Amino acid sequence: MTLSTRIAPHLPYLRRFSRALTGSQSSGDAYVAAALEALIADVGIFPEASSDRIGLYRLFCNLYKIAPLPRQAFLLVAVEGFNDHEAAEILEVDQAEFGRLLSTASGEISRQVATRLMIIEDEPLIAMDIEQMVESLGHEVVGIARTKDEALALYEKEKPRMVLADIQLADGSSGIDAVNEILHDNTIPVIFITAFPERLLTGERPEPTFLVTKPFNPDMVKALISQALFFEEASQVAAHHHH
Ligand SMILES: [Ca+2]
Repeated sequence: MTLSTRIAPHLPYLRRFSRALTGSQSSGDAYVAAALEALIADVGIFPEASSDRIGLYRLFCNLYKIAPLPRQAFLLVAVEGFNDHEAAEILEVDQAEFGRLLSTASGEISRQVATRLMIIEDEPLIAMDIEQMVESLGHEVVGIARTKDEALALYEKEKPRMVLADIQLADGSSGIDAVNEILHDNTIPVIFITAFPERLLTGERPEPTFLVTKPFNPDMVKALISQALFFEEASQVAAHHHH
């Protein structure tokens, strides 16, 4: 198999990482597309790594030099599924320096501004596991919506600051379409939940910025909430800066 076919299976997850790192689907996808066009132009730039996946993420991180280095470290382990040694190789740091980078991250990521959030999830055990993780971080669950109709009603009554939404509901209907109705009147951070993340990581049409895989490591949820609030704060500061 050639480099194109060696790396092609790893592109969806690299977009997930890129979007979590930049805070938008447009910047996330564009940084992946740029690294991909750089590789096609000169195959020799591909780093020599332990695996094709590590080499792809290493090339991305070297081209990218965007959230800070401890946030990159935590994302690689908590969201991306790399062990500490693979992530240190991706970041081009010694295992010892990565451990300190991860501690600086763990402190930042574990300290989140208390937020009121709505959960759109029909599976009771999944709904409770998200609730328990969110509460452990100091957040407040305003309620759990199981359908699109309950979600719009819960959004109007409680006005949550953030939404954690499953892709498919009790009814065949889309959780994305349900969320898109809220996003019109008010722009709030949203973290999507799906059993099939690759379907939403093509970079070929409008897709989620933040994507949790179900079932999830609770650290994946913790990390993505932290990023969403990190960019929400930067966005709010910049939007009211001239006032
Ligand atoms: Ca203002």
